[PDB]
Amino acid sequence: DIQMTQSPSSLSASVGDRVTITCRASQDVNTAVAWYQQKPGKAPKLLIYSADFLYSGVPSRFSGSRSGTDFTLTISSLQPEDFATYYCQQHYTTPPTFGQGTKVEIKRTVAAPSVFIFPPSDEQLKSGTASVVCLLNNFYPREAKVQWKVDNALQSGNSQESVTEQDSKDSTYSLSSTLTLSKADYEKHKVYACEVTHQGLSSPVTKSFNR
Amino acid sequence: EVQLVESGGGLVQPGGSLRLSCAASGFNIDDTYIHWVRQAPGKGLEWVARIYPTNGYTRYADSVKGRFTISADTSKNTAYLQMNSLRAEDTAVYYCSRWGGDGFYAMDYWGQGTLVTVSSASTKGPSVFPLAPTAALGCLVKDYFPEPVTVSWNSGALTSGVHTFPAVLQSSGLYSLSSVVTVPSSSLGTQTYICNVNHKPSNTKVDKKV
Amino acid sequence: TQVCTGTDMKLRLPASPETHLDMLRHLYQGCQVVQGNLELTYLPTNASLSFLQDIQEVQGYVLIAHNQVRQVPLQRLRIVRGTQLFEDNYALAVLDNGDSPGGLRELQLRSLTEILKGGVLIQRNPQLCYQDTILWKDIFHKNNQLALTLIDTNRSRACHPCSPMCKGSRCWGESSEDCQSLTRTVCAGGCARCKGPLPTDCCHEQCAAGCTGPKHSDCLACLHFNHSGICELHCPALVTYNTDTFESMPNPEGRYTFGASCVTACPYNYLSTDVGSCTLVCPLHNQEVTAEDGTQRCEKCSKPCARVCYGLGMEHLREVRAVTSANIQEFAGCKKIFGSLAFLPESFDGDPASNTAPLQPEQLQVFETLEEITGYLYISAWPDSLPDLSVFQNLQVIRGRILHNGAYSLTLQGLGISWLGLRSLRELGSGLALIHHNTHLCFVHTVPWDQLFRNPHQALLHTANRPEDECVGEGLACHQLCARGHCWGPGPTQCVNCSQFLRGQECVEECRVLQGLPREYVNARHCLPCHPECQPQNGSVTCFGPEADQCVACAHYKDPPFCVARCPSYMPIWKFPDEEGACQPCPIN
Ligand SMILES: *[C@@H]1O[C@H](CO)[C@@H](O)[C@H](O)[C@H]1NC(C)=O
Repeated sequence: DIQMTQSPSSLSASVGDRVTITCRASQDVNTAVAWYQQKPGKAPKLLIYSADFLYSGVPSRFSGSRSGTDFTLTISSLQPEDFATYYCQQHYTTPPTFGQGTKVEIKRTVAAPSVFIFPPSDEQLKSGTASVVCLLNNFYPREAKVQWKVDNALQSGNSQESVTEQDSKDSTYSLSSTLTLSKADYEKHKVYACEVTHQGLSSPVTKSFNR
Repeated sequence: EVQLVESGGGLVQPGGSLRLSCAASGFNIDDTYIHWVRQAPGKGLEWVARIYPTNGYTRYADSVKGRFTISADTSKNTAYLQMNSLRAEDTAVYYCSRWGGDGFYAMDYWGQGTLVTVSSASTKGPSVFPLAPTAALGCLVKDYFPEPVTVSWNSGALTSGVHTFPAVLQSSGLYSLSSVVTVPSSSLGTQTYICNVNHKPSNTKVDKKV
Repeated sequence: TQVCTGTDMKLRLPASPETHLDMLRHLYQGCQVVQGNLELTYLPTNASLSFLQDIQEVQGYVLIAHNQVRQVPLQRLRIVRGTQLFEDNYALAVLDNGDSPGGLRELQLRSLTEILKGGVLIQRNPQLCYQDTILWKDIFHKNNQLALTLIDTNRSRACHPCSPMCKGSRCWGESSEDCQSLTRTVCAGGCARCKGPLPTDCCHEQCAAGCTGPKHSDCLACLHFNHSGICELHCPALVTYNTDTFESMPNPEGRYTFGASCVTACPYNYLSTDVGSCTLVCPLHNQEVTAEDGTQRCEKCSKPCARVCYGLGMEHLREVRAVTSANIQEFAGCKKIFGSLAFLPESFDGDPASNTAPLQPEQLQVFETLEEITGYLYISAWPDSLPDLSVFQNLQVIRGRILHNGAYSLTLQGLGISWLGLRSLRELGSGLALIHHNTHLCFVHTVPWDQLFRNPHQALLHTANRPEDECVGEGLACHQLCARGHCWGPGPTQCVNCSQFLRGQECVEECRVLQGLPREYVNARHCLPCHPECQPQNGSVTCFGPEADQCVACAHYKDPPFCVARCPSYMPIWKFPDEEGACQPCPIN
């Protein structure tokens, strides 16, 4: 049983930059090495077979090289569509074994999010639950901090966030934060504020509605 | 044109059985080997099993030996993964892939995966709510199990500027995501905007207007 | 044991008179309910028939004929149902028992108080007494009382009177307990059966033969079904319907019909039905299905039923006496035969009218795919050129749902074979095995017949084969490697179990793991060949499995992961050998 140890487990490089992914075999695996690309929720796709041969249909900015037990995938001109997890594989012995993968994220210019807030819909409010929703749209970088203040009162652990995976053409993110209260707790107050700090807004941005 | 389509995944109780099927098309499985590769949520690829349908010879990974069995029907041009004695750790997207040919032992073609979910909990359909309104609007799909749900906009005619969010599991044990789209605000009131939510684990469909 | 099948030889002579009586003993010992015909024939004067003590019910008919024995002990037989009838007329037939002189003296059927269908035929019994005396009409069921009654009273001896105990002078013998008990002509009102002349003596409607009380739990016999002590008109259904929605739901109290009984599960070797019955053949729009455990059910064909191979006594072969050159083709390709196979002398004499040659020994190879026979296997002729029964090497089960003469699932007689060779046969589902008068047949003692049988009413009856002392003396014993000394013939391909290893079907001491060519690996005690591209190893194993990627080292080149003879020469592939032996792709596109 031969192991493939991949490094690094994640990297952040800019558009047009030269990216090197390394994968080391535990023994001699000769040239029986393949590199696959996988985008989220999608089947992996063959990029390189037999260590340094480019599979047909794949852009020529993808190369593979070999140095003993060291196998190197190179992307010579990183494009936004190259956001993916990349996997190495040995098929010198049975069983074939994959590497742990390398997540590639594109680093781009700062982008300010567009903030939107939606109040709970009548339909849902008659069912005893109320979910306020906040949305940051098309921002970079990753990290923002949203907090809720009902009537300028901070909240804790009544709220969840979900972040989309990086957009394949402009390299930004979108974020959702949805606060959950029940009918009663929701009726008790008037103004609902969802507010976030991000590296692209000089001032932390306030969006809120009055019930 | 080479193609592989898996089917048979879904929800199963711990200890229970399940059998996935890989329908190959555009090629004969007798000419090459067929693999099952799986991926737990947020994790890497794990090779699981291989078969040579010419003679039915099989090979398995340690993590599944004695429980999973791979087989092939060459007349139906299909392969099968029979998973017995399932555990919560087996929860994963199961992929079926082939080797390219006689002297080509990289996995060139893959099906797009069927997700197997191992959990004692039971199926419940979504509640769909509207997120009412350059403007933004959407749908909040709320409290379902298990995954997946697929959301489209205007039966697929509207795609640009849509964000369907990764589902979040809440403390109740149910999931809920949100699907959004940005439009030019000259267009609301003139144009229908209708989200198509599909949760086939419960055979639930909702077209919810905003 | 309480239930046993009967026989179906009628008045035909036993082919093995030396083993006829132990056949009857094995059949009826401990049996209380005969689910068929009770046929007692050709029994000598000194025959010990104690094994009939416990018979209470006969579902078919009783045939007692051509005996010299002076008494058959059936004092406990209470009811004859007559679902079948001798000569299509008689539930009881006593014939030609005679000629101190031999022959039946008394019937002594002192519990026989019900014949549901059929009449009584008593003829040519010179020593028989008191049969003219029974009021047969009390015994017949009300719906069977114009049943024929042909009773010969000619005798060769005088009879003592009935016991003074019998006040109607009606008796089954001269003893005081041989008086006939009347159960129907005596009854108050219009009851079918009673225990006495008062109406409190009357028997429940569901009783046959009589009662010890008025409840449906005091019957001496059930007119329809014995539901755990309660006589009832039908068994509880397997499904009940929700009174509001009429959806099916499984009835926890449901039972299967089995003869005149309601039972929780069909007994071994019977088929369950959706209709809730236990049968030996499926309904017509149905197919057999076998479960994890070995259970077999008759479930309705969801679509047109696929073709099946039928044996003799079944469908288009229903009237066919024997396998011949005219019908051998009928068995081409069959794994499972629904019916039986009989090889008679006429099997090997052709029909010159149609210029049909006799059945040739090569044609019998048609049976080499045969794995199951639902009926019986009867062989009374076999080509002298054939050492054994090896065209049946792959026969696994003879179920015996149909038995020759109603008794034997496996019969071999008058053959020239020298051993059996049924190396795969591991179950006789029911019936007896009769092997007799095969002069050269050895390797009968060497078969573990008890592991083939499934119920204790089964045994091997064997006589006039080759004496085992000569078999031993000529060195015709099991191979050294046959475990527990069990085998079907000479040599190392005839063991029932293998003490060391198996290569193909030959037992061997070791596989070629370290020494020998082609080198092998072992899987589940089987020698299996390494891929030919594995380089054999001196001092170590050569491979771990059958495939070219399980070699310890390659004999020529390696196209990773596979040992290959040459580098190959959807993508069109062109490869060349590395200096270390590995195949690389060519760089020319
Ligand atoms: C009914 O069945 C029981 C056992 O199942 C048996 O002992 C009893 O004798 C039967 N009753 C009759 C009248 O045969």
